[PDB]
Amino acid sequence: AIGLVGRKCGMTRIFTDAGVSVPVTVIEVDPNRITQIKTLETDGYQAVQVTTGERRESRVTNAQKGHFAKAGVAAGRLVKEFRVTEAELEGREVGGTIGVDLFTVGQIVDVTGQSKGKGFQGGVKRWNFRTQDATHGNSVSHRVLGSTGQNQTPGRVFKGKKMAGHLGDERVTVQGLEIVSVDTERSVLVVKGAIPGATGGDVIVRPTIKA
Amino acid sequence: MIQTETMLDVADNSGARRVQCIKVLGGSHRRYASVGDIIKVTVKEAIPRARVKKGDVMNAVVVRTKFGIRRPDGSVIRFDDNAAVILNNNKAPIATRIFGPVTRELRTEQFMKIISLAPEVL
Amino acid sequence: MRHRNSGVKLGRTSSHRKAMFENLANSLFEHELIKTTLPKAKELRRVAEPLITLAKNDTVANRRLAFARTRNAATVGKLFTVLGPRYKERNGGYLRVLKAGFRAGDAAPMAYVELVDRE
Amino acid sequence: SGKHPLVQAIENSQLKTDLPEFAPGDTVVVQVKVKEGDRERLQAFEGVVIAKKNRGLNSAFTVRKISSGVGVERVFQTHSPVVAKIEVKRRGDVRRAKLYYLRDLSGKAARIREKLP
Amino acid sequence: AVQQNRKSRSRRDMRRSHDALTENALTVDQATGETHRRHHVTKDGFYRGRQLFA
RNA sequence: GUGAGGGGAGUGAAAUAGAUCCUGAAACCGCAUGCAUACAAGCAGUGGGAGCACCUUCGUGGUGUGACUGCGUACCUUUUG
RNA sequence: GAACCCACUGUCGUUGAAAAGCCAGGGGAUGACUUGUGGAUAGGGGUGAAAGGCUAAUCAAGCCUGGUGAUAGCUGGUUCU
RNA sequence: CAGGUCGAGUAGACCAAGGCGCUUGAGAGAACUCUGCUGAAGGAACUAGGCAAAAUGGUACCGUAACUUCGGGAGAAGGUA
RNA sequence: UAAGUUCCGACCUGCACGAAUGGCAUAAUGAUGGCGGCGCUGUCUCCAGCAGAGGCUCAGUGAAAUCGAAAUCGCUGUGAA
RNA sequence: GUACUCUGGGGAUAACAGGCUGAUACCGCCCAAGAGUUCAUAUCGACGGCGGUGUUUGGCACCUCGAUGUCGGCUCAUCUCAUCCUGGGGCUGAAGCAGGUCCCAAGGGUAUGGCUGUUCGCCAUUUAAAGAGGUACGCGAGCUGGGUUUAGAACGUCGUGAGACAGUUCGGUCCCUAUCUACCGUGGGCGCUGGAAAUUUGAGAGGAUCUGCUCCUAGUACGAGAGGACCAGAGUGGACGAACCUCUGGUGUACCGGUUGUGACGCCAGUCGCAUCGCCGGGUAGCUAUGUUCGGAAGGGAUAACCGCUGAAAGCAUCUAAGCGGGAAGCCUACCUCAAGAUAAGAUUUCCCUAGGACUUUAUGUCCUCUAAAGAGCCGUUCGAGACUAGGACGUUGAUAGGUUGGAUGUGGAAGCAUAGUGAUAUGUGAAGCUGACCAAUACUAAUUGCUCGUGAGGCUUGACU
Repeated sequence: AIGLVGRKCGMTRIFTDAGVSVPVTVIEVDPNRITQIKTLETDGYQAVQVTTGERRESRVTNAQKGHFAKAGVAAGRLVKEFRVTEAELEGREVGGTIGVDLFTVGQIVDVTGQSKGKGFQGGVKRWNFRTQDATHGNSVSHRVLGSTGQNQTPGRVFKGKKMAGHLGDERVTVQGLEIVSVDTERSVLVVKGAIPGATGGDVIVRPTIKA
Repeated sequence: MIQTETMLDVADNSGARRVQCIKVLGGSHRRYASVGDIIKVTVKEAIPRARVKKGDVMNAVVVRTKFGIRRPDGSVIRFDDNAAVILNNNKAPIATRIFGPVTRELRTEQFMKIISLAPEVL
Repeated sequence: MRHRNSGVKLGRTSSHRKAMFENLANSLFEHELIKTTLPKAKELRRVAEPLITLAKNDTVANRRLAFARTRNAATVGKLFTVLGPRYKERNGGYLRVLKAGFRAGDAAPMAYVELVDRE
Repeated sequence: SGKHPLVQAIENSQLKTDLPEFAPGDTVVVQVKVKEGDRERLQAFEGVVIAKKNRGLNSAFTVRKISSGVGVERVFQTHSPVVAKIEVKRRGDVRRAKLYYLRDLSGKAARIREKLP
Repeated sequence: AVQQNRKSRSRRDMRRSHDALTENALTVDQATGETHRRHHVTKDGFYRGRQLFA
């Protein structure tokens, strides 16, 4: 559905009048500008393309400059698409603006981001493998994988075997988060719970898909 | 945060003085028991001439822990000891007095007796 | 991982590293122009510049702090009588680091460290 | 103030403005709201402040006391609405910020000497 | 652990197909006219007009 | 680099006879030219076979390469094998 | 309980720094003690608070040279048409 | 042969006289390996086995069981400054 | 012990103890074999962070065992099985 | 006699694992004396008979003795279904709750301890459940080495003895830097019908799939009573997984302080070196679990056993032969991630290049002169990105890094001076001084003048529009 592109600003807490402390994440939103509308007749699917942020002209290439000039909007730091249906598509025109008023307090949303990168990691951290005994005669085999297969039959290692490798720095979606505050004066969304990625990262907020 | 082999004080006068946890109840592979959970204990030390004797295997409910408990506003309450109260086969208290403070996580129909007898409540 | 961490190692213990950087700072304050490796030169800024910032104000306590950090009476005297008055009106940036090729013995990258207004 | 200005503003919107001044070593009485069903009451908690954390809206402080021969510690969140009132009964004189050494002392050993004007 | 068969010259050269060297970034210094390594002081002590040695 | 090594000049019938110097094979390692080779599975050949490059008595010719294709699991010993 | 003489446990090392070690602990330490120099015992012999231990990194009979090209109903190999 | 401050000491820490920085370096600060330090709550549930680690540790004084070959056990255990 | 194929006490149908190839005990002693406690702990539940040495990158020097030849995939079947 | 041993040979010949076979083992079926108040077939089932599998004990001696080197434990698994739990059903000697037996079903799940070297077994306490098997009785170039099976020693027993064992007991060296296949990650090259910057469709692949208890329906249906529901709704847990660091904590050897010994800075005072960061008490960022939040929801389509509607063959009957339905944690979708090297190489928006000669091999022809775009890279300042790479931001028209200024935090009363004390010390100046990695400003220092690559309108044939 139609959503918003924002930037993660950090975590804090909100106190309710009953005294409950609610952990929250703050998302700063610069209003998204519509750059292109895609239709069945010319593209074969329905989507809305948006841009947000700022980018200097020396870093904007000529092709992108023409693409933005056609829509009549200022160049942003990124471009994104949202798949839409007819009803959501109604009301939107190239050059329009989508703001934080798209959401309401109490609404359930999904948040997508890029998780933190841990680099090259081993079995213990990456797959929750168990270590071998620290004492009792162990020989340089504390955090190693162990066995990786059977004997002559089948005489190989199967695909998908859990091994060491790169961990983190992936696209991750968290579902079922609740909108706690919608600050229109500051263009801010305050959601309950944690969201993927580091401070300053780009995030996507969409209405929940589970019902 | 009570597991097996953990020793606990007895915050009552049913006769036991020290008990040892031998099982955490309520699920397969369940590791820890906190305030308000049911455990199986063996009696290690008891006052002579009392209903409970050494080597008894009974049920108990945890009432105080050193690890603590979290509250909705974000606070934590920690005690200086780990303590428990003995129950019968129907999981009901059998003691007639209680020693020391306790927590609000016991406000269930199963556990009014301990609070009603307890002197100090915070 | 080393997310957002500061400081270098350079294959030395902590006390050895601290002593080495103190020696480098003393040599720089004496000669006003030195040649060293590039990582050492870049790390030397964070140790040398605050000494000038401190020496801008001449008090007994400041002199004793400078002596605690340098252990060189001549360095303390030159800092408080020459370099601080020279850089009294400059907002940081008293050193300049310039790449100077590689070293014959081990192909290590090298750099020049210079005071801003040397002569 | 190690956060972004937006977060700073959001937290500053909720700060309490009538805290008293207190330091580790002082003995305080805290009134805590207890809210069962639709009965609401204030319950007292009196003890020695052994730790203080100054982090704006994230400020906390730890109070220790002895209750019928059992020691109890509670970490209050300073700006929480459940904390109704803080009253400083007596000012103590100590030489450090965290008084964790008081956990191993009991009775006469854990006395705090008074700050005099 | 060791090879069961000797490796052929073709496979050896195929492995070495990634060993080529690369040129440095060189630039003509405008102040003195000499070729120097980019972003580096020249051999005689010149960089962006300023001179290091008297 | 008053180095090692080489390029000229000169000697000699001969210096690719120049000092661990007659002749200078093979394993092994380079540079150059021609053709093939980055959608395709295996003892690497064999029987067919298009295209290309050079030569040419211009050809039903010679030399190099070999897209595509049928068949095809090394040698010796010891063994019933 | 140091020096000195040993070698009970563990990690490491195993194409080792080392053809028997390092590190952290361990035992004896005025005695049936440790050690320098110079001598004696020689191979079916010596010596042994005794393990078939030691006798030049070699021991259920040392090393070297001869008999000697020992013998092998066994294994391998055996060259042009 | 072998000094100074503490010390019973030729133990130990830091120094003197006197010697050295051990014949590849510079960066980086992933998995995994080696050597160390700290660790919430639990405290042998580990394991063939408390293996390894953790813990005890000085001087003076008080006190100290069974058993005994009357010597011991014994620095028993435990405690104060 | 909550739970004891090990341990301790006793019983005796001793497969197949027994008196200088000594029998039954025994204070002290043992880097001796078995069992149980206190203290203590990363042995473990279940691992986390940090420091040094390698690993990785650059410059210099520069090994090893192995090796019929290789244009060296999966599965089911066949076949010195 | 040799376990103190040695040489020449054999997979011509044994022990382990493989192979053939299937007596034995396990599983299934046929007949049915009978048991079951009567009633062979609810559930058992004698005497006999026929098969399946390749988990047992065996038979053979085909592979390996110029070596295929392991009983159990640990770590990590993968498949089967003859199903342990959860799901759907038929019968019942099925009132209800439960139970018995058979059919369908492999998506997920499927204990901790005491004893022993154990596998196994017994025992204690749990759980919805603690299934049976194959994979060299899976896994030792991944760990261990307690048992067995070298050399020492002892007991019982046998032998005259050297010595030995349907036995027991104490002690006793586990090597290998990974070439190829496989697997987990991460790059370079070329291709994709002129080149380039972005945004994308999804052929397809992987991940996930579990379940307890309480309330309610309702003390209702059922029942003499005791007991006590189907269907349909809420809530709250266990285990597992992911992301995160606001909260609670751990670490935090470049942050602050206390303190012992020694040496030095001429001395006092004040400091520094070394002693595991000398020891001790705290602690900012970052990382992190034991902390916080979230997930396995709901819905479609085709089906398994099973239950049907109408309906003849066969005037009746009959779920089937024509025709039309219902039906499961299982299948395809659905949720998350990857995905056009998908050589079938896809799509959309925008941007760039519109010069002359010579010749012959007259062709997207080869050589000269001019031209060098859109962009990419080299280089530099660097990063919450990282082994090297790759990826992200910036390079003066600049906040990319360091420094500087301000703030915040931590520690806890700096030095000097002055007072009160004989003195150790205490108080004031003053919550002072110092404060890695954090927040905000600021061109002071460093990101210079640059170079290389990438071209000059993009073959032909047919068709439809112009």
